[PDB]
Amino acid sequence: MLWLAATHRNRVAFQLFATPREPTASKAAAAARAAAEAVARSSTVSAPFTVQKQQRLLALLAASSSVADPSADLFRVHGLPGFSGFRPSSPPHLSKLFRGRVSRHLSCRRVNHLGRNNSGRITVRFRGAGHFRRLRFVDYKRGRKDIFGTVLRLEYDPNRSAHLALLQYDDGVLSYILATEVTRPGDRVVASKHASIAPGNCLPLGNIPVSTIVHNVELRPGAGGQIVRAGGCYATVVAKDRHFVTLKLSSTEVRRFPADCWATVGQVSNAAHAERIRGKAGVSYWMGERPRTRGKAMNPVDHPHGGGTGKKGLKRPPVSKWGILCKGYKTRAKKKPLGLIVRR
Amino acid sequence: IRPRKKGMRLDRRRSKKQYKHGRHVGGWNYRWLGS
Amino acid sequence: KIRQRIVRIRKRYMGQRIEAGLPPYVWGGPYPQYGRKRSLFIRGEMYRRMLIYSFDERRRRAEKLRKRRQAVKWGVFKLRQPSVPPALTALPTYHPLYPGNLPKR
Amino acid sequence: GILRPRERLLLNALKKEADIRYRGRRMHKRFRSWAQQRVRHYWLPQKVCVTSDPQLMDGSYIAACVQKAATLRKHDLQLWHGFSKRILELADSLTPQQMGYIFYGYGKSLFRHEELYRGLLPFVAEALPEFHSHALMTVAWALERVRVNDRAVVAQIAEEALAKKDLMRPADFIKIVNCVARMGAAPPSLAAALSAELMRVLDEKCNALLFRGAVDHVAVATLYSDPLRLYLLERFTKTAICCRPMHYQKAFQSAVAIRVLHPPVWQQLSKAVRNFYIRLSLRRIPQRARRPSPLHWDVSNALAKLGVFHRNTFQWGCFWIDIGEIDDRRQCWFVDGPSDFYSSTNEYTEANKLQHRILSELGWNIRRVRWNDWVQLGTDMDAKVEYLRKLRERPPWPAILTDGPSSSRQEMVANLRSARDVQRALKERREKNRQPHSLVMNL
Amino acid sequence: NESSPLHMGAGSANWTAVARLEDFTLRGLSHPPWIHVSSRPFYGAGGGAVLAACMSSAVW
Amino acid sequence: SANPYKPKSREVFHPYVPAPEHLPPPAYTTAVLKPMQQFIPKDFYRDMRVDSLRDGVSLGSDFPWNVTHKYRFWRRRKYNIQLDDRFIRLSPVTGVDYYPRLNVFAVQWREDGQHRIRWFRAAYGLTRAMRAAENFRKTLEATGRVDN
Amino acid sequence: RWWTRASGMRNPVKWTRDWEVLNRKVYFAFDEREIRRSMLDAVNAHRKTASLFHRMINAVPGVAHAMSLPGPHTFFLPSDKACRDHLSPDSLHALTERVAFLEEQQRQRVGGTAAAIADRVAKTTEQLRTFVLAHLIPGEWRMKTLLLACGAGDPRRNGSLRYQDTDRELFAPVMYASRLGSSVFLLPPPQSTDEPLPVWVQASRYAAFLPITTSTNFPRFERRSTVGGALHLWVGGALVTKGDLRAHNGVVHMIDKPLIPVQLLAS
Amino acid sequence: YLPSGHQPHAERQVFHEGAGESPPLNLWWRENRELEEAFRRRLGEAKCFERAFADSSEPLGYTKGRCRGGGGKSGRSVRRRSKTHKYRENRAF
RNA sequence: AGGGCAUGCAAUACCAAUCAGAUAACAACUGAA
RNA sequence: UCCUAUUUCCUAGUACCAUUAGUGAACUCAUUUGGUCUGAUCCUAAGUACGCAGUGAGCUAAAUAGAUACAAGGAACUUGACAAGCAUUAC
RNA sequence: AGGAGAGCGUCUGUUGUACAUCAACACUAGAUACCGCUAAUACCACUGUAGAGGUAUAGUAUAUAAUCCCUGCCCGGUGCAGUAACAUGUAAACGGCGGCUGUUGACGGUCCAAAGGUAGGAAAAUCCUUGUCGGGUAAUUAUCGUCGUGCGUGAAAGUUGGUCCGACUCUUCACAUGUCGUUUAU
RNA sequence: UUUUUUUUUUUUUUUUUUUUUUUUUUUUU
RNA sequence: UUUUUUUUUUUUUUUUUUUUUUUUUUUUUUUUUUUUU
RNA sequence: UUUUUUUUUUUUUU
Repeated sequence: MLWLAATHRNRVAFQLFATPREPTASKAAAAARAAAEAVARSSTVSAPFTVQKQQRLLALLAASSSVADPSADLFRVHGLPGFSGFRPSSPPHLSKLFRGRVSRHLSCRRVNHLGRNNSGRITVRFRGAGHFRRLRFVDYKRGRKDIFGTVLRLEYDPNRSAHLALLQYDDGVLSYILATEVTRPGDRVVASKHASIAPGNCLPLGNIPVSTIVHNVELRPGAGGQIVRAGGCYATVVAKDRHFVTLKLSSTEVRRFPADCWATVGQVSNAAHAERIRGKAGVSYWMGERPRTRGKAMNPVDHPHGGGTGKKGLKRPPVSKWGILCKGYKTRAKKKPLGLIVRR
Repeated sequence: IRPRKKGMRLDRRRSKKQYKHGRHVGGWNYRWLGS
Repeated sequence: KIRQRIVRIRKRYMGQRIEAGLPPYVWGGPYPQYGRKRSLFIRGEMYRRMLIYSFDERRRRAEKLRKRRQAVKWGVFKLRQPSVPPALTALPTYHPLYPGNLPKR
Repeated sequence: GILRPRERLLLNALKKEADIRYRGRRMHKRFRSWAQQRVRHYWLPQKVCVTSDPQLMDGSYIAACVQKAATLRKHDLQLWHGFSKRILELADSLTPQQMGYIFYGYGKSLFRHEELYRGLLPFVAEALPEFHSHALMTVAWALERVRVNDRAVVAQIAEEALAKKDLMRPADFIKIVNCVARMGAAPPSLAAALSAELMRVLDEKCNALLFRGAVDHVAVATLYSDPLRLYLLERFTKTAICCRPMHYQKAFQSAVAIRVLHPPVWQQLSKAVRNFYIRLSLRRIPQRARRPSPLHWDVSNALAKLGVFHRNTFQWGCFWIDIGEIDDRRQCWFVDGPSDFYSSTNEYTEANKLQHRILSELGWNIRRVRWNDWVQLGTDMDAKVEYLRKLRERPPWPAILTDGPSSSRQEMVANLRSARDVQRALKERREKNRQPHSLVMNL
Repeated sequence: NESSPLHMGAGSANWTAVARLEDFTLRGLSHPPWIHVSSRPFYGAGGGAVLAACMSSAVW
Repeated sequence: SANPYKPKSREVFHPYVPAPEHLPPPAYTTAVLKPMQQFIPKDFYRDMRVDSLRDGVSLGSDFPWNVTHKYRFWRRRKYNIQLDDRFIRLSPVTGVDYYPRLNVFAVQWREDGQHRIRWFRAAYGLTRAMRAAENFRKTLEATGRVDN
Repeated sequence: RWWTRASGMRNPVKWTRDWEVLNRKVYFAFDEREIRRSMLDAVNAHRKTASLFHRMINAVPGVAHAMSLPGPHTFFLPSDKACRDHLSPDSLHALTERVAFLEEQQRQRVGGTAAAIADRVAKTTEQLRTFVLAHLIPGEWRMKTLLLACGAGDPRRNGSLRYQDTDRELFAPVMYASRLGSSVFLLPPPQSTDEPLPVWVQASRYAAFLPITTSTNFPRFERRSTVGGALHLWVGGALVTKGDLRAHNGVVHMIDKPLIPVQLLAS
Repeated sequence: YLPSGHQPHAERQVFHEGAGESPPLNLWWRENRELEEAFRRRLGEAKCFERAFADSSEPLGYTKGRCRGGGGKSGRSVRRRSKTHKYRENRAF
């Protein structure tokens, strides 16, 4: 959306967003130190957030916490006959998610490419135009240091497999963040090295205890989470160094990361996304998918597989449309030197 | 000509190509007035 | 065929009466109902709405003119000026929030 | 892309609604037009600053400033009074052109300040020979608007106009005539000469557009002779198409007054001409919105307390009545004011006298109530009721309206000031009674 | 095969043809060709004072 | 088709027409209607007549005719005439239907959890075919071949 | 400069002509219409009109959080004028003083006296919260809904609301020369009150002049508020001047009287 | 995003049982007009993320080529660019 | 050639790096004629 | 003096260009009577209190394309139940 | 376009075809392979764009076809993966899987091989244009049931199939009927 | 009632066309 | 739930922008600074 | 899809 000069950057000369209030920078420095000490005083928890602890907290949250027993009879629009069969799943006052519209000032229109490059030719096959979508302004950088923020509601992201959260700071500014499995409307978060080891809290890798479940880990200092963002994904702390932190990713891969980078504590929301079963091809049609035609039912010129008839068999290895093997054939530059990768 | 195709072409009068021939009603050998 | 025949005679009779210039009298009896849709009732609401809209627009123009004139009336209009000079209230150059004083620009 | 069935329905209905709404807006819009005209052949080329030092200003500067203020509708007392003060100082170095501009500005602004008019009049009187059409027109036009009669000067203005007829503009000539007729300063001979010149002017250098401006009921019946009356009446019929309600009203009024006052001249008209006017009356003529005045309301309250039924406002064919009794429709009251009389005097205006006589002729029991007499009563209701009762038992006013006693600026000012506080105290007392004040909170 | 004057004028008009990599030497009825047409002939026995010959080179 | 995506009610809708939330009171409100003091502002009736039809409930005794200014409809108006309130092609018996293109009546009834429809040609006579279909449905219900 | 440029009146698009289908779009465009703005938005929009309320809402905590919930709600916003003319001078001054005290406390924060201040703020906040919350009513109640509920649409109950006439000889003598010479509906109790709210309807003064300028078909028989409309809705003996302020959270109605609970009412 | 000062509050869902708290806001930008304007302008500068790219300037730069193994399309003859084929396509040169 | 001579052919080239248009702030930014 | 405040406001003669207001696919195409008929809407209609539209003459041959009515038998016809038939008959 | 038996079988949806007149494609589902960000892959002006302003519950590629059902053996073999710096692991990736002879014959001899058709179905979208017996008819080789030899197929190559389902072949029942022997009238 | 003009939206120039002729000392009357 | 519109302009709010600005058309009304409330 | 004195410019919204 934005210009290349406005979006492209290699080197970063800052890792925080400063919003001073005093007339002079000398006073602002003292104010920042006071805020940091205030957050340090409040911080109390330092134990690692393990899977077992996560489980135990989830059991408490989803066993007894939710009890209101409300009078839903009065919570409805009186005198509205409604549709002739069409009814919502649940009322807005009992739904998990917010029954509304995304913020106008935190969203924009989505440019649909249809899987086409500048040349105008089809690049990405099987790409349809489904339901209209809006790009969300997700705040990946926690620039707001030494400040608390409470959660107002949880939103749905069509573009992501996880849920979002509407964060509001004390000053009254609204921002979007990646929600968690634990976080519920009303919970408070803070981004600071002196903060406690709690869900939602963002702390450096180095400060984060060992054997701690984390997510939204950034590659470079102050760049944003790229290695793990999807729902149900998380990383683990293995080892620690004076300048490096060893992390186990979701793909069972061991890699070292800088000690200076930031990371979030917890698990991405919507853990049960891989349990839905589509009852008909209409779901795929609405999602923006297209039918896939196998190469077997193609002409020899169209596809190598064409013409040649045969079942599983063992003589002639299969060939893709591109003339390249697709079974156990590694696709990686052997010359590319391994970096911070420990175990691949 | 389509819009996309037309957006990447110059005018013929922008070049000297129009003063490199002698085609006329008389024939293929045209002499300019006052030559 | 029979209905299209009877209609003609009826019409003829009626026309004869009209030509004659006799008082307008019809068959005041139980008529059938060949229609199904409530076209008249559905149509009245559109005119009602339209009328409402018109009224609203009239009101808006009236208000606009009145408002524009009121301010121009004598004794109200004044060359208002700031009490404290804006220069004093202007922020200083060393203010941390002043543009070009943080590594973001 | 694709939309949800649910959303689709709502969007289509919304869209439809939009169309309906748009269809429903341009109903009353009949007289509108995308195209419009703006007058631009009057602004000065030179640039000035209204907010500048008046001392550094000159005649030219001040003249410009005055008109620019007027055009921009920058109504500021503090600003205008400085202009007046500097003008008084620079009164002896004003060109005829500048004076005219000044006058026009003042008049357009409706800046009621006699102190300046009275001081600038004598210098105009001396510079009359060097005056021009525009200046001459603006002087009178301003004077008329501000309602400051000057029979000594206005007459001179007219005479200079007649002298410079060969150089004057039809429009300015017409406006001068109109002004003169409204102010009532033209002897018979002057009137006659004006009429004679006006007829030739209208018949030689006037069009449909320019002719309409010559129509005035007050002028027609007090300035215009029979020969011009007949020609005016006849040409109006022909030029009616290119007219406005404002001219229509005037025309109708003219007709009515002529019929009522001059039967002979009326009969002298042709059948065709007569028919026009006959049919005219039958048509609905638009009118501006009207409402009772504070004085009107006070009088009405006193009257109602006295125990008499009446109306607030209503039209009667071609004339408005302040008060109309229901038990005896014949009866009618009229509430006057400062504007009803000339500045610093209690003399009635020509239009007020003409409307009084027309109704008196037609048989309307007409009564008049002044404001300077009324103000004296204060905020007492019994005194006003008795005042009204004493008037009721007395006979009505004569056909011919007369003027009141002498007055002065001092007195005028005093009266105004006095009334200022009465109108506020009565409003406060009225407004306070509406408040129940019953609820009491524990807290 | 539809009739579209908009399309026709936007793709096949005087200003659209000039952008075409075609043989402009061919004569065109409704086009701006680039073929020279030899002008007015020599003079016989008429008045010498009324023989026109130039304009854009002589305009003043 | 009787699809969910349809209003539950079949009554004429008269939604509220709210005014803008920033306009002042109308001009007609400044009228003194007292027997002693009478005051009729400009366009008082014009404004009030329109204003009265805002609520949507107070449509008046004659609603279909208090807003149709067009003479087209007035020209056709009649007084003291009896009219029916039922379309000719609407049988009171449940399950009866008529088809315009086929020009025939149909009877819908359920038997043994299976839908079955029968043909009734109306070429011989509209009333005869309608009565035959009604009699067939009544015979079905009497003999007890319709599920319940 | 395209295929077609006609707009407005001359809409190239084709729309349905059937009255049956047209009758369904009006319902969706009026009743099932969606709103983005919240209740607070609506309230704020009229801050000028209700400054007292606007300030109390933002001053006393708790009310702001309560009035932002997803559940349907109904709110009443009394006018400054109503408050002023109803409330006694002493009560009005005392209320304003406490509102200003809370605002000053918040301004001091952002910028045995210490012990007494805590008790004073604790008591004043509860009093104002109680006062404020009294107006709030669960559920969405529309003007039409209330009107109909009140028996406005029942022919058996519309006898006193349909036939209205006045002396025409006194108001239009020229056009008449021959003459010369409801029930109570109970609403759910408020959030901070147990007592129900009675609502009724009344006939306006204007309604008694329709026949003079409209076609009527009546059968054979055998102070006054200046607000417009044929019918006036009285919610607990407070007149409604404006209503139908639909929002994402519910509806807002402006009443001409401040509702005060018995707990605050004097002896 | 900074909402309007006349109504900083926004819609939210019901808080769970053990949430409580709900502290008030700290509106320190309503004391002066210039302070509010400067605060809004400063907030307007915030970014989302920083994207890397190939740069020869850097000591650890690199670029991409073709996929391993080469190959190509099935029965397709690709004609390379020239001055007489696909000339002047997206830009002049 | 005494006098007159609408309009259109997209024109700062009787000069001046290249690349859209009434001929483009650096850089991004590339070239067989 | 008990109105939610008793806050003056009809309408300036008006640049250039488009238009046949009704029925009818009026568009590509062409074996083109423009307009009747062939299908849903637009009018609370005993088909709208007389609306639109309708093109040489003669004659029992047979065959062919269709409509209505057929004794008894009722698939014996055909590769095949193709086709045809039933769905209206005391009122 | 009806009642009943039985063979085959995910349609709705797209389209006139890989032989003997009787098809395909797509899909709800499962499973395999590649890829840690300037990702893989594609276009093939190369510091570009799509992928994607996405981040291992993500992207892309190949093959199969129901929500379930128990789902056989084989790495001698091309290729890929790995490295004694050419063991070993991948058959839901990549062709497939048998001779003499003796007692209806559990059993015994001998040759060869990585392994030596599993179960089920079975006169078949396959052998043969009349396999034995039973049901229908005055006649049934057409067709259903069954036997399992006559030739033979063959398991995430998709086999078998309870219930439900049908614009899919065929048997058979019922009403009317100029299809008819065999042709008439308007 | 449209077209024209701002926005969508584009020198993605509809030859002989335009609020477009050298761009305010305009003689204000 | 397959997660949907906002810029020109209108209204409101906040102001130290400007003849690139509303007839030298017209009506009504008790009325307005500083040394008359 | 902007409606009546012309421009520049800021927030919210049925």
